[PDB]
Amino acid sequence: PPIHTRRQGFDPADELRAAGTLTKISIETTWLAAGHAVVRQVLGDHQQFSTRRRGKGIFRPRELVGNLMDYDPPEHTRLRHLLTPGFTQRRMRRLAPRIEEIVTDRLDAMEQAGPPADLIELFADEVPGAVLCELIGVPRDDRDMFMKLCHGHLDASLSQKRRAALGDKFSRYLLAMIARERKDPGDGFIGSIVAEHGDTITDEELRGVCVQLMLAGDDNVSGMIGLGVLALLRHPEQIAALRGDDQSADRAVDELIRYLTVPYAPTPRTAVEDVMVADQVIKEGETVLCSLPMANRDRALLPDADRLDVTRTPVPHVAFGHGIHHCLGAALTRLQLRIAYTALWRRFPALQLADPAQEIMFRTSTPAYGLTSLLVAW
Ligand code: HEM
Ligand SMILES: [K+]
Ligand SMILES: [K+]
Repeated sequence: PPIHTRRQGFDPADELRAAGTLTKISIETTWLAAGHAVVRQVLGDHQQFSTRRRGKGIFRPRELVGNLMDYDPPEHTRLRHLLTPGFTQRRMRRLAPRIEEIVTDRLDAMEQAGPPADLIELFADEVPGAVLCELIGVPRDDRDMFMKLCHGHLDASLSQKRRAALGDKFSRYLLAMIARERKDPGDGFIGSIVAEHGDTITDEELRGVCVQLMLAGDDNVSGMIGLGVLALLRHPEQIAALRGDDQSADRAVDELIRYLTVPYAPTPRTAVEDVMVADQVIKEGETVLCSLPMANRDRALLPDADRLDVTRTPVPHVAFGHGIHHCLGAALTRLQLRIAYTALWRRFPALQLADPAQEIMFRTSTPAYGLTSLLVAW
């Protein structure tokens, strides 16, 4: 496994810690950037670093259309500006009752199944996908078929005939939804965007964007819920931060994102020209991989970065990236994580590992760290 994907419990592995701020490693020829200063520079200075997979404009592959991470300015600048109406603060406030209802249903399922039960299978793996459907406006009756089509086109256990057949039905439903939404836009993700930029944004872009959001906000949030619940059980005096006001909980959630930093790396950058980084020159065309988990344990970011402390004041961590590509789902993640953790200990105040000796089953195969299962009792 690539060294930048190795964890040791909640922490980056020792051999990852042993790599410098900036070193060349092999996957080929690629820089590993691990300091906080150095990572902020690579992620923000889009004047010297491109994210495009090495092909702009009409010549961009269909699989990357609508994926802002493959866009540089000014192409990036246009599409992100055009999606901004779907992420207003009014949007988040209306989604909150819907996230509360989704969280309650999953707690009910856990409470119906009786203890002990798998938190990952019944709670952490179900919420983020239902939340995303609310975001983009999938009908409430189609949530189950939609998630089937969404996972179906990527299930590596399926053949090329099966996955491609499911991928074609996926692109039909969205194009159906967008054209249906375009002809009569109410309030929602598609509706808010086309009512304001209907002439500037194509259905191919709007389809591409909806697909990419499903992929952007699922593995990351489910990972956060599992690791977060286990993080609090291992630091039991910090559960109290989830039993007060919203400021106390929001502060805890943002510390949990930084401490756990579920994604191993952001999109690879390519040097557009010779650029100085940490007293070393990166030649044009060379690749730079960023370790977000090492960046968020950098003791320049904060002393005792390796300790979890949900009462501490937020700091400029890079778990959501930095600069123009900063996670478009950040506010949504903060909201739904606050609703989930808070509701969980409110329904099950006496939550605990079902058996403290059980093995911890870490998710290591996906782009986001997490757990594959977690039996608990209450
Ligand atoms: C635990 C939750 C999440 C984490 C830790 C996370 C992490 C990140 C990171 C590190 C980036 C920067 C990519 C780069 O610079 O290469 C990013 C970008 C992005 N995220 Fe997230 N993400 C999360 C949830 C979500 C959700 C829920 C959504 C959508 C609902 C989302 C949508 C996006 C999009 C579209 C981008 C591309 C932004 C751009 O280039 O303009 N993310 N995310
Ligand atoms: K995913
Ligand atoms: K993983």
